[PDB]
Order: sequence, then structure tokens, then C-alpha cells
Amino acid sequence: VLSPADKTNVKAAWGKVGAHAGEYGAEALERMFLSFPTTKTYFPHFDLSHGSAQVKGLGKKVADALTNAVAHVDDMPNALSALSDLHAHKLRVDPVNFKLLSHCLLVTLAAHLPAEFTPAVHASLDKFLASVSTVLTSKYR
Amino acid sequence: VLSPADKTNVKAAWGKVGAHAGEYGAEALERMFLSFPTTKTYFPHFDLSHGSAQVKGLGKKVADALTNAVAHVDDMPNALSALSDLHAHKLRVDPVNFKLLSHCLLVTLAAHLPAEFTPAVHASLDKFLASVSTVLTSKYR
Amino acid sequence: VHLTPEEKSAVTALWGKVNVDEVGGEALGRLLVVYPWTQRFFESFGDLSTPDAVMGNPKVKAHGKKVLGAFSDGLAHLDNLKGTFATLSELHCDKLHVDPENFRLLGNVLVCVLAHHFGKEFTPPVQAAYQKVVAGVANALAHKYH
Amino acid sequence: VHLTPEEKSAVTALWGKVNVDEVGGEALGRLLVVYPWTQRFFESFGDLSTPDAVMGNPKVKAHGKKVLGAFSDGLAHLDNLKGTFATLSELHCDKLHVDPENFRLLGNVLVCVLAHHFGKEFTPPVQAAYQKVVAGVANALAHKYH
Ligand code: HEM
Ligand code: HEM
Ligand code: HEM
Ligand code: HEM
Repeated sequence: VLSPADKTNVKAAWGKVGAHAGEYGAEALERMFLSFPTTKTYFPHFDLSHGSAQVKGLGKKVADALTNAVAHVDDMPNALSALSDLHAHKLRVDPVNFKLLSHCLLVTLAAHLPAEFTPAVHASLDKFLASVSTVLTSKYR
Repeated sequence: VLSPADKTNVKAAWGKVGAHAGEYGAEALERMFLSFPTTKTYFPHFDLSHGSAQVKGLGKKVADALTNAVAHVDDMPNALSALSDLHAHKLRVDPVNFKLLSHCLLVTLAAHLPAEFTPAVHASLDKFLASVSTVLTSKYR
Repeated sequence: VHLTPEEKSAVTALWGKVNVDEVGGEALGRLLVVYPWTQRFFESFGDLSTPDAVMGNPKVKAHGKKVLGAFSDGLAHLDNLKGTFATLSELHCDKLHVDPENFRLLGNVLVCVLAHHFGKEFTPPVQAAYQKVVAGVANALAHKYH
Repeated sequence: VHLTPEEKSAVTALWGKVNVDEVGGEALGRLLVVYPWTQRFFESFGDLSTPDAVMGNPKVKAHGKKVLGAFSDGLAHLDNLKGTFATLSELHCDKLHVDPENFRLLGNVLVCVLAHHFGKEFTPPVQAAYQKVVAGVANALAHKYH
């Protein structure tokens, strides 16, 4: 469960990210593809090179989904339902991969939030991304 | 989530366990210690030799906990509240290990329930043990 | 990883009792039922609408035979799984785009199938040996990913 | 399980800028805050009641220094991590009873701390090199478990 403090922390951090969200989403995907090459198995139709417009485009959508989740932190399952459907029944990304993108999102946030990424905020963001991952995989079976 | 069909499947399968609950719990633990030796790091205080009273006793308690959960499958968080407290606040077993015991419980059931371990029941049991694991780790942070 | 001599002997002894085609069809079928996201590779295989449809699907059974046949042959090379499966690894990465986690799920299902098939003969130590084997094979199949 | 030439270079270059004492205290502290169940190994360390208490805890800082110091020594032996960490591996299993998953969690927190501290210089390629390293060290520390 996300505590009131977790929710406050997530909104603070994501708020500072602000208009950079899409850039950070693309950066997180790039970090994932490089650190965890098996994740590239889901993207044979993408050019995954640095600066790829396909990665930038996906990065913006991932970031917008997270913005929406933050905006609906008390009602996340409904906000993300269409995305839960899409991952469970079309994309069918093995659930293990969500922890890999979550880690890379954390790392991206850490690399861009010198002031905000305190230990407490790091903890809250990790819980938050784990919660989003759980929602995104909730309809897999 | 456990579908209504999952719940029917689990109640039928676990009902067959009956008086073997203790035996199967202890066997699942032994399977885990042998297959996944890192799990023994949580039991330096046990005689883990085959047939040990400590392993038999824990096996019985694990099984009765599962019985409790099956009987209250509609509200497992409340049914397992004390146990989720115990694991989160005291035992503090890393969440990765729950998958390992779950797999060993599943193997134990397969080995003992030739008639009842159909593909559909296998799926339902796997989901159920995953849900129990989720409840048991729900208070960790 | 690594197997003791007694463990290798246990693995070989049990496997000599296995109907590879049947166990292969049963494991792949169960993989698609228990972990349905694994169906993503098999849209061309026809009816996967229910557990009975998956288990009875002749294309699912055919692929099960193919996969477990390769697994079976690999058991003759327990001391060189990476070498044995290198070319298949490259194929599964470069052309088939199979996330190696799939190999691990299949291993889990195979262990459950062996337990179901063999009952009490699938003792805790025998399981431990097979866990090393399926981990070794998954690791070997994953090794050439890039 | 091998770094490229550029990857080793990237690892060594960044590490030249790391205050191992400071980064070690920070990484261990964050481990105990982010994954508070890991406090199970530090019952005697005093106040771990709040994030500020954990981060300022002199025993957490001191132990972080020792842990990351040993990590740092290992970066001189990237081709021989198993041998380099064998003695500590046995210690962590036989005497300390530490689940090796903890090594993985600490690796993840360390990568986060390097990102936080170094910012843009911690590029995606540099991170990828460090991910290989922390996985390698964790696997080395886990290798003598039984
Ligand atoms: C926080 C976790 C995640 C979020 C919030 C997220 C969100 C999204 C969104 C918003 C889309 C676009 C959907 C559309 O265009 O209709 C998408 C597509 C996609 N995602 Fe996820 N995702 C997550 C995790 C992952 C992971 C871990 C993987 C694989 C490693 C993955 C693989 C994909 C793929 C392959 C697509 C389709 C891309 C395309 O072909 O255009 N996702 N995701
Ligand atoms: C299905 C998952 C699990 C269930 C249902 C379960 C249930 C239980 C129960 C009922 C007890 C006894 C509580 C008491 O006596 O007050 C217990 C204790 C314990 N469990 Fe869990 N457990 C699970 C998973 C795990 C796992 C995966 C581990 C570690 C690998 C673990 C480690 C322990 C330990 C160390 C104790 C204390 C034993 C003792 O010293 O008496 N548990 N568990
Ligand atoms: C022990 C594990 C496995 C082994 C030994 C294995 C082996 C093989 C072999 C020998 C082939 C034929 C290659 C060729 O035609 O050149 C193949 C193809 C294939 N495999 Fe794997 N496999 C394994 C696991 C998996 C899993 C778990 C999946 C997906 C869930 C998978 C997906 C596929 C697909 C989609 C093909 C192509 C099938 C076709 O074109 O009809 N494999 N595999
Ligand atoms: C790269 C990973 C790690 C390395 C290289 C490492 C290394 C070391 C070293 C060198 C010592 C002895 C320090 C001394 O000289 O007094 C030690 C002790 C210890 N380590 Fe590890 N460590 C690592 C990770 C961990 C983690 C993640 C945990 C638990 C979460 C842990 C638990 C402990 C404990 C409980 C002690 C004894 C502390 C005491 O004396 O009270 N270690 N480790």
C-alpha cells in the first residue's frame, strides 16, 4: 500500500520532472535496453539505437501513463486498465521485465533530481513503480 | 485475482490434501531446502535433516495457514493478518523466496494428487500460492 | 550446476522412463495454460481458446515434441550445455525474439509435469537434480543473447 | 558475464571519482531505507527508526565503508570475481546467514546512488557496465553457498 507520505513524495518528484517526463521515459527505455538486453526481445520492429524516434515516442507514452497514474494514485487500477489489457493480452511482456524498467526509471529520476531524490523519496518511488507494475500485470491470467 | 473458478479449483484440490496437510507442508519445505539452498539462510537455527521435528512442525503450520486461506479465500488479507505481520516485521524473509516455496508446494501437490492436478487446476493453484505470497509480503514496506 | 555424479545418474535414470513426445506436448500445453502470455509466439497455431483446446492442439503438441526432443538430446551433454545450445540460443534471440524468462517458466512446468507423471519417485533429491538441469539449459539457451 | 573494453574503461574511470567511504555509507543506508526488511541483519546497529536515523547512523556508515571497500578491491579483479570473493562468500553463507538476494538489492541501490551523485555523467552505457559489475559481484558472493 502507498502511504500518504509515499503519495506526497511521488507527486513532489514527478512534479519536478514536469515537462521533462517524455524525455525521461525515453532515457529509461534506453537504459533498460542497454543494461538488460533480453528486454529488446519485445522490440524487433524498433530501431533501438540512441536517439531513435521510436524509442522517444514510446518514452513519451510511458511517461504520460505514469503522469496519469500519479494523477490517479488512489484509483490506479481503473486509470491503467486499458494498458493492463494491452500488456496482458496483446504485448504479453513477461512480468519479470516490469522490475527492469522500474529500476531504470528510478535510475533516470535519480540522475535528474539531485535535490529531490532523497532516501525517503527513492523508497516511495520504488513502491510506486512496483504498484504500477502490479496493476499492469494484474490481468495476465 | 483469483477467479471464482480458481476458488472452486483450489477448494477441491486442497480438500483432497486433508489429513496430509502436515506431511505435504514438510515435504515442500524439504524440496525447497534441497532445490534452493539459499533458502536455508533463514533456518540456521533448525535441524534441517530429513524427518526433523522442527521441519515437520513448521510444515504443519504452513499447511494449516494454507487451509485457513482456502477457507477464507474471499478475504485472505484478514485471514492471514497475523502471519503477514510476522513475516513483515520479524522474520523479514526476502520476498523472492516466496516464489521458491510456492513452486515447491506446487511440485508436492503434483506428486501427490495425480487425479486432481489437471492443467486448469495447476494454473489455479499457482495463482493461489502467488496470491498468498502477495498477502504475506503486503506489509513489508 | 554443477551436478554430482549421483545426481547425473538420477537424472539419466528417470529420463530413461520418459515418453519425450508426450511429456513435451504436456509441458508446452501446460506452459500456455498456466502462463498464458507465452501464447504470444503461437498465434499461428489455431485454437488456444480453453485449456482443453490448448492441450489437444496438434500444433502445440508438435512444438512440444520439437522442444523437448532438443532438451532430451541435450541431456547427453550436461558438461557442455552452453556449447550444445549456442546455435539455438542465437536463433531464439536473433530470429525468434523469445525472452529467456520463457525458458525458465518452461523448466518450472517440466518439473511439475515430471512430479505429476512420476509421483513419489520424483523425490526431493531427484527434483533438486532436475532443478539444476533446467536452470542449466535455460542459462545455456540465454547465453548468446545480446 | 564479460565487460567490453569500453565497459571496463567506463567502470574504472567513474570509480576514480568515487569516495568509497561516503558512497558505501550512502548505499548501505539506502538499502535499509528502501528495503527495510534488510535491517534484519543489523539488529545491533542502534537507531534505524527513520530514514534520517538510518542515514546518520555511525554503525551503518562504518559498515558501508567496509562493504564497499571490499567491493572496490574487487574492481581490480573483474576477470576473477569468483576467486576474489570466495572467502567472503563462505563467510556470508556459513557465519552470517545472509540470503544472496541481498547482494542484488545492494547492487541496485548502489547503481541508484551513482546515478544520483554523478547525474548526467552516469550515462546509459556507463550504467550498463555497472549493471554487469554488480551482477558479477553478487554472483561471486553467492557462489560458495550450499
Ligand atoms: C511502468 C511500466 C510500463 C508502462 C507505464 C508502460 C506503458 C506503455 C504505453 C503507454 C504504451 C503505448 C500503448 C499504445 O500505444 O496504445 C506501451 C506499449 C508497449 N510496451 Fe509498455 N509499459 C510499461 C512496461 C513495459 C515493459 C517492461 C516492456 C518490455 C520490456 C514493455 C513493452 C511494450 C511494448 C513492446 C509496447 C508496444 C510498442 C509499439 O510496438 O509501438 N512495456 N507501454
Ligand atoms: C506459502 C508461503 C508461506 C506460508 C503460508 C508461511 C507460513 C508460516 C507459518 C504459519 C509460520 C509459523 C508462525 C508461528 O509459529 O507463529 C511460519 C514461520 C516461519 N517462516 Fe513462513 N510461510 C511462508 C513462506 C516462507 C518462506 C518462503 C520462508 C523462507 C524461505 C519462510 C520462513 C519462515 C521462518 C524462518 C519461520 C520461523 C520458523 C521458526 O523459527 O519457528 N516462510 N511461516
Ligand atoms: C528447453 C527449452 C527449449 C528448447 C530446447 C527449444 C528448442 C527449439 C528448437 C530445436 C526449435 C527448432 C529450431 C529450428 O527450426 O531451427 C525451436 C523453435 C522455436 N522455439 Fe524453442 N525451445 C525451447 C523453449 C522455447 C520456449 C519456452 C518458447 C516460447 C514460449 C520457444 C519458442 C520457439 C518458437 C516460437 C520456435 C519456432 C517454431 C516454428 O517456427 O514452428 N522455445 N525451439
Ligand atoms: C558487494 C556486497 C557485499 C560485500 C563485498 C560485503 C563485504 C563484507 C565485509 C568485508 C564484511 C566484514 C567487515 C569487517 O571487516 O568487519 C561484511 C560483513 C557483514 N555483512 Fe557483507 N558485504 C556485502 C553485502 C552485504 C549485504 C547486502 C548484507 C545484508 C543486507 C550484508 C551483511 C553483512 C553482515 C550482517 C556482516 C557482519 C556485520 C557485523 O559484524 O555486525 N553484506 N561484509
